[PDB]
Amino acid sequence: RGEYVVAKLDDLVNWARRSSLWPMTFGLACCAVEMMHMAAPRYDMDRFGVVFRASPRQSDVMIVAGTLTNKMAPALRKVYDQMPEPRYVVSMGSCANGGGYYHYSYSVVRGCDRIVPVDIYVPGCPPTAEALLYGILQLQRKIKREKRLRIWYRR
Amino acid sequence: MWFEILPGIAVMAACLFIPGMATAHIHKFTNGGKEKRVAHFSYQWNLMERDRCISGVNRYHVTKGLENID
Amino acid sequence: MTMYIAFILSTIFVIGFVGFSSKPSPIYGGLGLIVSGGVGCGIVLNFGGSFLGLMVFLIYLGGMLVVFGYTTAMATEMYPEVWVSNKTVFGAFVSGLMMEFCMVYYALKEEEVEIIFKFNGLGDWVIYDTGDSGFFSEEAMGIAALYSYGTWLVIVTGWSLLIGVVVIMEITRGN
Amino acid sequence: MFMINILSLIIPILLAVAFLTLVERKVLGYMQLRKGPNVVGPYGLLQPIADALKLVTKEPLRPGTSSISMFIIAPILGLSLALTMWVPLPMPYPLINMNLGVLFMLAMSSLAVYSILWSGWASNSKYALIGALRAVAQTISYEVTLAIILLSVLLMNGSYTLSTLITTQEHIWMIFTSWPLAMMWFISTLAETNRAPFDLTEGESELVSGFNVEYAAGPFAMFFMAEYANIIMMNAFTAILFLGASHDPHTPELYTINFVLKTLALTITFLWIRASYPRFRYDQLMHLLWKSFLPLTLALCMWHISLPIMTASIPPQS
Amino acid sequence: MPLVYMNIIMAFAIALAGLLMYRSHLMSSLLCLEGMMLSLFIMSTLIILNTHFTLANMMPIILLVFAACEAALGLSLLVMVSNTYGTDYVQNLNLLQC
Amino acid sequence: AGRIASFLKNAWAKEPVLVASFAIGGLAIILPSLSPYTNYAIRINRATPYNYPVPLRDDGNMPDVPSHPQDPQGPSLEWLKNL
Amino acid sequence: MNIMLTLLTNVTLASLLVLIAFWLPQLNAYSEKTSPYECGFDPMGSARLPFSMKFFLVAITFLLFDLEIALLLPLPWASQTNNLKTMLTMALFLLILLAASLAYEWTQKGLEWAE
Amino acid sequence: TYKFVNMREPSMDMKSVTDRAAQTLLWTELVRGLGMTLSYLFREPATINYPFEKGPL
Ligand SMILES: COC1=C(OC)C(=O)C(C/C=C(\C)CC/C=C(\C)CC/C=C(/C)CC/C=C(/C)CC/C=C(\C)CC/C=C(\C)CC/C=C(\C)CC/C=C(\C)CC/C=C(\C)CCC=C(C)C)=C(C)C1=O
Ligand code: SF4
Repeated sequence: RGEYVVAKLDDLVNWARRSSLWPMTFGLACCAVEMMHMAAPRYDMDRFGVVFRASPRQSDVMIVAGTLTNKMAPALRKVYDQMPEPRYVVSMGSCANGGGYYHYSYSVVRGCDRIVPVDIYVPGCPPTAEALLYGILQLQRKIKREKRLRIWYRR
Repeated sequence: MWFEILPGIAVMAACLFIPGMATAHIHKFTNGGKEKRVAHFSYQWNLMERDRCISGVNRYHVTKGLENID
Repeated sequence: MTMYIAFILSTIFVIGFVGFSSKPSPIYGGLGLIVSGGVGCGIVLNFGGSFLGLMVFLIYLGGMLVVFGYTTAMATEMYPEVWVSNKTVFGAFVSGLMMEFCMVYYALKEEEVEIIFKFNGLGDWVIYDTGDSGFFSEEAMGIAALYSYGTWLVIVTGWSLLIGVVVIMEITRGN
Repeated sequence: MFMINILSLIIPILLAVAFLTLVERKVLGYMQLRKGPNVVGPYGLLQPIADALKLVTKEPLRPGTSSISMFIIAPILGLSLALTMWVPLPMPYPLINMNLGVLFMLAMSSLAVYSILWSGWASNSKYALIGALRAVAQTISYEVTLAIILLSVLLMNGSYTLSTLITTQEHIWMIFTSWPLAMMWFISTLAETNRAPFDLTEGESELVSGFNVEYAAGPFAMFFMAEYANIIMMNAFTAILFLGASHDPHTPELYTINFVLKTLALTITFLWIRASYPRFRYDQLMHLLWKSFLPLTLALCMWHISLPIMTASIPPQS
Repeated sequence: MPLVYMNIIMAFAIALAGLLMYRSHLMSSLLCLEGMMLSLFIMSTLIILNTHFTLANMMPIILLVFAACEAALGLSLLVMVSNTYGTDYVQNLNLLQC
Repeated sequence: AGRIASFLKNAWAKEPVLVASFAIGGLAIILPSLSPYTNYAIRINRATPYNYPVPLRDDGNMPDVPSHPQDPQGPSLEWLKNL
Repeated sequence: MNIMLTLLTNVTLASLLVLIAFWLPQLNAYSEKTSPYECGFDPMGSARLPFSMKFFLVAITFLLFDLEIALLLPLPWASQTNNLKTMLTMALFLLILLAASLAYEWTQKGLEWAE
Repeated sequence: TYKFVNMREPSMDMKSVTDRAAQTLLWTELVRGLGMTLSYLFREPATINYPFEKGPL
């Protein structure tokens, strides 16, 4: 059946996507320190296929770790627009989610959402390195439930 | 532990083993068992060409011993 | 089709020769030389010159590398040219391709070309000679005799290249 | 039976680099107390396939300021050069019995650098041109030592034929007669392939990219697979040239097993040094070769021209 | 005198023509200069190999030894003309008209 | 002695590579004249028969030239076997 | 034959991988995804203006030194001669001038990289 | 109470200079760095199997 063939093919692509996420570190504030602890051998982010890779031309997901200051807000959008785009954005910490501690400041945007679309939200201040691992695991589940080929077959 | 590293080597070592075995066996298969004659100099090539003419079947590796003459 | 690769290889040599002689941007000129240089190595290899073929391959590649390594260093144009770019380079280019393609047509259709010298099309496989080479390649022993029969050439070449490093620093030093 | 032979080389080669990326992280992790990929398949035995399949399905894009033609051909240059270079390697019997196999590999390996800056120049990026200009003078200066080291060692061969190394080091490993040249040969191989005492070509710490600046799924995969293939060979070339092995003419499989083992051990050392040393600054890596490697290089050369003459051990030319 | 001789002789002519028509670049000019060297090296190699002039097989080598020696001289001269005048188009060095 | 020994020791400390390279470079030139096997290397190269030993017509009065390859007279290279 | 077939197969294999590289992954691109990468903020306008490096002197001596290695390449077949004394003297002679050129290049600033 | 971290002057005797020269040519501190990376390779990785092995709180 055509639907079955597109079903297996979609799963193959989705497996290839979720099993290789290459974060482009936007290390901004104390949320970045905890994320490096995820890369530390205690949790070993690398072991899940997900390994840190620079050059957003060669990265799949953004991990917004820290406050997003209005001065650098154009930089966040520019590095987001340059990713080969099967692409997702992970927001770490209360500050990146909706402003957090500095929600009422004059120079902190109330959440990274106002600049970029945001996938799974990671709450914390900072979210423990284990909590982020759960977040990345959630994105892998979200990638697993992608029906890109099924929608194309039913267009 | 470190022994978990070995599966990474094994699937590579076998893969790297194939070109050595394939080339060695293909030469033997395509030359009737004997290794492919190497001609680094014109004199070696002259022997090979005379082998092709003498064999009759236009095969250099097909060799005729004493029984060809009588 | 495998009749004789000498003309086919030499043709790409000329077309590559046409390229950088049309004055592109210098970096694209390096590519035009390299294809001619690489296929030129192929021509000499086909003629038995195995060592000399790879010899011009290794030296030139290093030679032209520092060539277009220099062009991007201080000879680059803020808006570089290309094979199409300006009509002058476009005109200089297409002139070369139509020229050579005319001569080969003039070459392969009567086989009695008489431009400057005489050129008759009968096959470069013909000029080969029948005979063995013993257990040594003739070219390798010829260039090996440089240290036995060419002690005079070694002296003048070695001294000139040593002077070559002196001039290069002396010219480039300045002030 | 030649297309089968060629495809019995291309597929194993691309699969060798394929799982070298797995034995990289799984070795790098274990040396930094991590565990490496062990999720995708058992012990990570499927991670590179997951990596590769993603890197041929995620959106590729040429830079807006790129030069399309040179941008596309550079991955062609890198991959074809890497594959074509394995051709004269004398695993028992070489695939192509070149009379001048050594000179061939020197010439094409000197060509694998046209890919790196044609990619850099066409990308029209500030980090691209910097990385391109870093790499070219890096390789060619390291190439002068590469040529002389090969010549000095091969003076005991009597020829440039790769097959004769089997005969040359039949009883004694070549390293025991040229170990001083072996050290600089290994360092230069670390430098031509841009591993990480001198990975400044990538320069991720200071140049973020440079192997592949805006290069994406396909072209990034090539420029990776074109340099990891060089990693395996430059140790296979080191293995064949210095650490010979017994070769029974009737059972070549023993030599292939031994030859593969030496390449595997050498490749691990390439990964081993990669996570044990800092990054050489540009002037340092140039100073190391032009001011310390070359003086020893020429001196040991003169030794190896004279050595066969004083000991009456001129090797046979044939 | 087969057609391969025509190809490289006619090639050298375009190297001569290419050099003698400086359009806007010293670097591209030097390219045509080293271009000439290919045809001379290639033709010379074909000659002494065809004729089995074994002792003369060194001549293409000595050509190359003195080949890059000029090539180095050209770029070194190109270094200063571009350094102190900015670019390498051969038109801005006409101060010696008087 | 004092001037030379101080210089060699000082160079052995600051620039070990240069004093090293100048050593092997120095030895690479002066032993080959001293060593006695250089003449053997010439003899081995001379004794190698790349070309045919073209026969020379026997008009008599050539006692030293052999008539058969197994004849005792002629250049014998049994020294190669011993060496 | 054998060498050209191998050369052909490699370039077809490489080109096919490019073709599936740029066509199998479909594209949803715009003018901001094609912008040159400059670690975030806007580039000031560069990557084609004269970027003058400093190792030009040693870059060009490599070309001179690469010619030395071309001259001394035929050494393996040079040892198979009947006059090694002349061959040894000349072979060391080229090495000496190669060492001499490097030494004189060294002493006069030379390998030092301009500031 | 202060301590001078880097005020070590190497000895100039014939023994010490050779060891430094031996260290230079025959790369030793580089081998010591290599030799210790091998030591960590054979050790016990500290990775915890998330989410089957959650961290200690
Ligand atoms: C600073 O330092 C740095 C480095 O290091 C010094 C680095 O390393 C790295 C790299 C980073 C890391 C290692 C970190 C982790 C990242 C990764 C692991 C990235 C992984 C990247 C990959 C590319 C994945 C690689 C993995 C795999 C599994 C690749 C697998 C390969 C394949 C799927 C393809 C294999 C080949 C195939 C299938 C070939 C098939 C061929 C055929 C069918 C035949 C083709 C040929 C023919 C038919 C010929 C006949 C045809 C003819 C004649 C046609 C004729 C036509 C005419 C017109 C005439 C970085 C960034 C770095 O910063
Ligand atoms: S959410 Fe908390 S830990 Fe994260 S950046 Fe803001 S203040 Fe720092």
